[PDB]
Amino acid sequence: ARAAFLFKTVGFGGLQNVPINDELSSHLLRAGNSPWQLTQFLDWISLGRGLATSALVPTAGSRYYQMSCLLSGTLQIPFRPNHRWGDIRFLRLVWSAPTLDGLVVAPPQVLAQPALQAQADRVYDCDDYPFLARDPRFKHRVYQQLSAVTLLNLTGFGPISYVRVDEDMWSGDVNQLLMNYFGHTFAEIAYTLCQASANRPWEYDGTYARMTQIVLSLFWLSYVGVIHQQNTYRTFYFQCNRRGDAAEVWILSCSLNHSAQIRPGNRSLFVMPTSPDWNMDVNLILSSTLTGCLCSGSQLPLIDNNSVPAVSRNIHGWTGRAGNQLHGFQVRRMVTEFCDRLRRDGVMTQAQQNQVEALADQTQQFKRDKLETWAREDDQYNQAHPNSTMFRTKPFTNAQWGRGNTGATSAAIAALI
Amino acid sequence: SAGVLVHYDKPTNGHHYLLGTLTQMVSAPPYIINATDAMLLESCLEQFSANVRARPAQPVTRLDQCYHLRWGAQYVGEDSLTYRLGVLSLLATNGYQLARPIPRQLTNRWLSSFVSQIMSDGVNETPLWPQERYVQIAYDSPSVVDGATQYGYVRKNQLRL
Amino acid sequence: KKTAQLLHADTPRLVTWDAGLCTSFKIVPIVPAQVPQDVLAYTFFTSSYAIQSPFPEAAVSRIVVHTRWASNVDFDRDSSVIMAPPTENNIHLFKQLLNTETLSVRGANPLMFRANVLHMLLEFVLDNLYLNRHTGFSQDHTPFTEGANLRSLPGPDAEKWYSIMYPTRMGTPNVSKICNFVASCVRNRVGRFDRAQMMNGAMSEWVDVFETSDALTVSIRGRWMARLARMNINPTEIEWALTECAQGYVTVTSPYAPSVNRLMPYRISNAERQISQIIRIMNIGNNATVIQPVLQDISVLLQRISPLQIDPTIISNTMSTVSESTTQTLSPASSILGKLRPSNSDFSSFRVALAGWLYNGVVTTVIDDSSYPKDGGSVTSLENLWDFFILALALPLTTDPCAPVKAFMTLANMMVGFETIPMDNQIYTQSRRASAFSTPHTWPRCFMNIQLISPIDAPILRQWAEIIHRYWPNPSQIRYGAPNVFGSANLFTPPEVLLLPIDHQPANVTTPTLDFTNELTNWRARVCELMKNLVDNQRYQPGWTQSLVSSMRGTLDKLKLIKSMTPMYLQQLAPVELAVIAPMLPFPPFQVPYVRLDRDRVPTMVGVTRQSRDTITQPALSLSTTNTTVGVPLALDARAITVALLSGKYPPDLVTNVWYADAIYPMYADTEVFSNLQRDMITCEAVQTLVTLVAQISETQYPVDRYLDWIPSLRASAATAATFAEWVNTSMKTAFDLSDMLLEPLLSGDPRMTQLAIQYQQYNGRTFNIIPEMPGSVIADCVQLTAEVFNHEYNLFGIARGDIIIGRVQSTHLWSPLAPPPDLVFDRDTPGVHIFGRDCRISFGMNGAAPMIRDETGLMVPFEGNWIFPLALWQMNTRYFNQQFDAWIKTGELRIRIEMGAYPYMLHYYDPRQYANAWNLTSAWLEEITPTSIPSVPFMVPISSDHDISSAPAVQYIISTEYNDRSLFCTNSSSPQTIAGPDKHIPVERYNILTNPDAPPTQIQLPEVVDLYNVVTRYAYETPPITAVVMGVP
Amino acid sequence: EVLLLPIDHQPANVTTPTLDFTNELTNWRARVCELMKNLVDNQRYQPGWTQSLVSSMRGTLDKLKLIKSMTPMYLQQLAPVELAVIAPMLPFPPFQVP
Amino acid sequence: TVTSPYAPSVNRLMPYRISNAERQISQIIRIMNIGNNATVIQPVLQDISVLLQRISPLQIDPTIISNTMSTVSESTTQTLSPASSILGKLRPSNSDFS
Repeated sequence: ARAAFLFKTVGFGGLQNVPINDELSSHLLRAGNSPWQLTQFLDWISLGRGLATSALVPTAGSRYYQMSCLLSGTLQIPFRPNHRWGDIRFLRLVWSAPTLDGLVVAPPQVLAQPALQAQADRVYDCDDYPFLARDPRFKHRVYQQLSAVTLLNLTGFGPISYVRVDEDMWSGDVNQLLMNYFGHTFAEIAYTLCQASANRPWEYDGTYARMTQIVLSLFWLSYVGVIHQQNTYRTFYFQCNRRGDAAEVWILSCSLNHSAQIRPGNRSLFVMPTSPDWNMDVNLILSSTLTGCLCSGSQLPLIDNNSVPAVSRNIHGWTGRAGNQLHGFQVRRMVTEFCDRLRRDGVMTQAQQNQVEALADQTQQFKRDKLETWAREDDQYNQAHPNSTMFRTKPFTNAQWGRGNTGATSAAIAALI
Repeated sequence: SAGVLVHYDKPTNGHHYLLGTLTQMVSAPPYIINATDAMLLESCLEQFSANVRARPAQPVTRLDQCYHLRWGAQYVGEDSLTYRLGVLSLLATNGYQLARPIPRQLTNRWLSSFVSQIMSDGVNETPLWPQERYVQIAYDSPSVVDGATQYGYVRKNQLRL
Repeated sequence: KKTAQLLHADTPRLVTWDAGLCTSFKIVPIVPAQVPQDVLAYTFFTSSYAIQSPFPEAAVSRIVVHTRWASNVDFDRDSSVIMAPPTENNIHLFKQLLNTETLSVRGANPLMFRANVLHMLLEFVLDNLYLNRHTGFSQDHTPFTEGANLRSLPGPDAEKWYSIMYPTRMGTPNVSKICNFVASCVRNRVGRFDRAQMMNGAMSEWVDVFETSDALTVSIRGRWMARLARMNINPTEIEWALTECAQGYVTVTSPYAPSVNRLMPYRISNAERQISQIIRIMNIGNNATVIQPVLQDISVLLQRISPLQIDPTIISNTMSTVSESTTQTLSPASSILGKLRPSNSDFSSFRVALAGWLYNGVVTTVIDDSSYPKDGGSVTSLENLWDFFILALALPLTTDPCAPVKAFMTLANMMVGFETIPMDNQIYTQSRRASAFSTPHTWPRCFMNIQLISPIDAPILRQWAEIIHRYWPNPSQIRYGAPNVFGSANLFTPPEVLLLPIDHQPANVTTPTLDFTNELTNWRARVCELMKNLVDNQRYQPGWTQSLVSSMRGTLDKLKLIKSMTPMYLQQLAPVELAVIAPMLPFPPFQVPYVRLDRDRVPTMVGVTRQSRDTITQPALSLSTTNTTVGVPLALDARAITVALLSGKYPPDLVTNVWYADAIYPMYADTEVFSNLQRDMITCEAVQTLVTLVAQISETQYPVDRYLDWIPSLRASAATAATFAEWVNTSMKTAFDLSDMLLEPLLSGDPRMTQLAIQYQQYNGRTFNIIPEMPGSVIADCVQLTAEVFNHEYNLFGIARGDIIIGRVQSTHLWSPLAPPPDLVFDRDTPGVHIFGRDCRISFGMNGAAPMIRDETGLMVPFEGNWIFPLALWQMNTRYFNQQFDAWIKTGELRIRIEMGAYPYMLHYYDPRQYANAWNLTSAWLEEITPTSIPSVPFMVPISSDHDISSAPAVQYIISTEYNDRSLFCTNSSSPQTIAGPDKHIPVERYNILTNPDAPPTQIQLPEVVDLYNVVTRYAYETPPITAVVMGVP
Repeated sequence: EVLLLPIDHQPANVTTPTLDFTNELTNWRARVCELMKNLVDNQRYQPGWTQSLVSSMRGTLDKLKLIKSMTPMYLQQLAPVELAVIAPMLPFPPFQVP
Repeated sequence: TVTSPYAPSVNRLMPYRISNAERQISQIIRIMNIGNNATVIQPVLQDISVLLQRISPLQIDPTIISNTMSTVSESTTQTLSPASSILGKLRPSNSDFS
């Protein structure tokens, strides 16, 4: 179980403010004035069947980052030491209730008065605000989404996911529930688990918690290439027909060909992508979201201070003195890792590998060009309108395009088995 | 809806919570008392007496006797008896002493007068404020729960008397 | 109507299937092709060999909107948007809303345009809420493709569907425009290219195909599928929820094997149930005739489920236990058997007292006034004694929060002339009727503290007050429901918790035998002892024999010791029955906390809010003023409740587990809750859609983006907003096939400041608020996406943007008026223009002096130059302006720019080789302008030729300020080229997935450009009923 | 050049909110409704009422308090304009004391 | 706005200008003419009210009240109710608003 409820806000990208403005905020709240957007997010990415795109939200990672920016900017009003909610405005917006249900447009007298000036990289505690401390169910319901936001905002790279292997997790009820998900895609399972988590918070060792941990382990082990049709994990695995494409689909399948031998004991790690490609990959974002929704009911091992930037260190329940390190990979090289592991196992030929690599190279070319063009447009806009100063996507640098530690994380995930 | 009480020092049979029923105490001639208010009042009087009678070489069964409110604060208003009794409980635990003798066998009229004083007009001057989160001790308070007890008490270096 | 809506509501139709094409735009041939010409031999064209072509073969082709023109559906939403070609008049689309005062059939009010477009866009969304169905494929037996798999459409005449749906399958023997385009495409992207074959010998779960479609409706149906997928649940979770709901008296099974994919959308969020509950509560307020049948239904079900039955003789026999002599005139037992008066048909009044426990937040159960003494109570009479006894037993069962004071005053009214106690004033005195004491303010101060009652003057009342204060029943709570599927609708209490005024204790034994340790018997014991005290009185006795004092105390001991199973049943079996029944109720429980004697906490008001006031945008500030109170009291019979309390009987041999297992089994086969959940989701969607659509035409407190502010709209008022909201409601109800009420509670008010919240307040001034969170809505987001796309693609919808210039232009050139040269246009910043506004005044000319009109600067100018007009100035002075200016526009050198913003248009084509003049059309348009309406703007456009033609004069009179020709497809689609007139080739950007070989197959280009060839996902999910997969053990 | 009115006037504006207590007439209606809520709230001026009726009176008063009538708006803005337009043309010109 | 074209001349005659004292004298005469006879003043008020009814865009719909309440009585057995009492006293069924 978890005893501390700390979270971290977004940091400025060299700008003078939070990188969100009025236009983007009105775009987010066009169909619902709740800052807790995690359900509406799920309706926009459309189960991951295609490349979602908007004029103001070019990608899925763009919307995820903009939700983070809005929460980080707006939650600083009720968390001031005086703990007042309806007295001032943040970018024409005010809070509806002491219980933070939604946002409305400020009344004229507050519009006349100036706005709150937020700060970068703040760390807050949920127990400080009295209305959160009073109601535990409300605190957990919002802390799920705050945990997801912290997981995005902890470092400069993409979202962080958690992988665990343990034999004693399995039980009768877990088997009974897992059989129902045969033939479903990863996105559908993620949707249903997120809705179930929203309705009722999970026990420490409930059926749903162990279920979602097993699902994450299956997805990541299939993603690396350790587990396939001919080498299963108690007959269960994930299958992709079109590896390397812009919008991959993974399907949960059952097979009786083989069962891989599993060493006893409990093992786990934290993994994350570093290349900007994660902005267009929905499975990784959903994996991080599932970890966030899990984090409310359970307590995860601490992350080492040496794998995180300076400002994000020594957070009470998140980072620690000698915790686990972060395993970072970038997408294009992992496809080569997948193909190599399959070819060594003997289930794949050289020509098939050639075709997969060619398709993945085309995909990476397209993605890199689009992201660079959008970055250029944002720079131009920031120069033209100094009173707006916004960002549509999380910033990145060129050095993030190269590979790094990919082989190490691949080896570690294969060594989890 | 009624509050939930707890002992952190040495609970009788282990960790436990007390939930009050919606009965009342009418024995006091001019005032009506809920069960939770009655428990807080009796315990705080006990701790005040134990503070005043304390001797350095004389051990006591428990170092803290006052109750703590753990749940149900939002149902209690700032003009009420429960909230003020919580403030007084925190004061007594910190080491404060009442400026009036407490008899070794209480009577109804004495309790009536005491409650009337508590509910008398005025404001709270001491810098100690209740929190359901934890029990806060001053920097220089002569208490010694913190060394011997691990759960529920937190000492603040900036909250000083 | 309201109570029928309360009992059961129409189930909306969510899941519907489409087996056609996912497209809503259509290419049509405005002008015929010139195939039998005299430069090219007819053998060139592929039309003479009868090759079916993917596109129309014509000199001009254009794109129009036609929702579901290629679809094949199993349910009809019946909200189609059908558009005629631009060579026809389309004004009827724009004159459907608020054009009820327009006289002409050919005109529409411009200030209503923004209202008509928005509703139109809503319709466009509502017709496209469908799921794409997987039909079947075949492999190509011809070399036209590389063995591709081609899809089959149900219905007649598929041989044209095959040519339409796969443009790239056509051969290329020619150098026409179509052949060049289709030769420029790639050849491996036709047909199916994904397949989720999970089980051998069954339907594949879904497929991904390349086919003709547009990106906009694909996006809409993707969002719809995503919503329905988040709503999904599986049989195992249903089994667990049903097992939890029955507390273990029902077992159902689920299968355990790999099975086909199903779609059972039933899980919703808690906020949706909150909002539905609030809407229903404001729907029911202050009406007893609405809620009484609900309690009647629940009482009947309680009798159906429960083992207890009422046997009146259990009292009668005990009453015959003692004999009284035939030498007396008054008898106690006769009084009991007369005043109790059972007939066993009043059992309902007992059950209705239990159902009321579930609804004390909106309904209050009070004892009818006639149960009290007719002229007041006197302790000397026996009837009045036993009436007090009946009331003192009956009162605790009610939910009326002022029952204790009513009992105390019922006794105090008996002692007038015997004992006295102080009161607060002269109006509410000791002789006041006890029913009058109905509010916390009427509680006397002697009742609070016992020092105000003399122990020497009124010892009986002292004892009665002590008994009431320390021996009244204690409230309790129980657990119920299964929130993992059904969620909960508890507003003020926590979910999963049901509150009771009576303490509950579970049973340890399934074969019970009589026990008196229950709280109800303990109360009756106090009551009988207190009766004995004042009967034994020597002050009461003088008119009575001593044997009568003895016989009174004897009969008080007969009823003290009656074999009553009612009290033990309520303490142990009844709470379980309530917890089992509650989750199946169509109106879920709604409660406020029970308080025993704590007067500082009795609830005094329950209020819902639906709108806000002035300059207040935050609900927490306006809820305290804008709310409306809710609640009614209900009247019960005291004698029925007392008889049921005294005379309860179990069946001779009862084993509780078997009884409840047999009783509860049938009722769990009913699935009305699964319909109620879908009803809740539709209600929330409709509310959010209403808010988003209303925000466009008027100012509101929510933050929403505004794309259509370039369309003229009127100064809306409260009436206009209500009139728009009624149309929104009608469309929403028609699409989802609902015949009962929707959004109508909101519409009895001003819809421009809507909000939903509830509160209740205590006697001491403390108030508690509930403000549900808006869950978001997919219909509103899809409508806003439609608005974003419309912002760029307005031309396909029949709307032109900008202004027009009226002026004579004559030449032989062949440019199009929808894209004129820049030198014919002028604007406000042009040097030499005159700009007019409100105060134009014409002064006539004399003796050959030219007439003049007044500028804004104050200068007066003659009728020749470049003028700028707003439309309203011509509208409000139509006849005068025509008669003054038409001659000078026709022959003179006057050119006028009319600012219109958005307008419809009509196209007229002509043969360029002959003389053409457009004056008649423009004169008709000018003369048909009225103060409140205008007709479609007429344009004259030349036809394109593929070979040499000679030139001829032409006169034009209307041109557009900017490019408005986006609805044009290719011209001369069958000839190698176009020689004269406007020239256009097939738009490459629409087919980017085929023309650009390095693009990913799933790319889209919204909102800028709508693609016309896409990748579509088609499903084959099963939608069975819940009874089919979940089976109970008989 | 002056015409006297017993009510205040404001510039005409068709979009004025219905629930606005800056208008004198709507405010007057609200004050009267709240006073009656005070009158009936405690049931001390109504002995002889056998069963409680406070919730029903409060509900009816709230319904009458928030009603969506345009008449106060019309009397504040358009009626003075109509009177001023008609006045110069009357056969019997106005005769007013203050 | 009103306009009136004309050609220049000096033999035109349009005699209509007078003073304020003459109008005041005529008004005083008209005031004395009434002489407490109500039959003199009844037509003036009646016709002005009908003209106002014609010109004004405001229109009176009593149904707005009946929908706000939304109560129906089953029979005379619903003896006492505030909403029905107020609706019965207000009488929406009558449409004379003179």
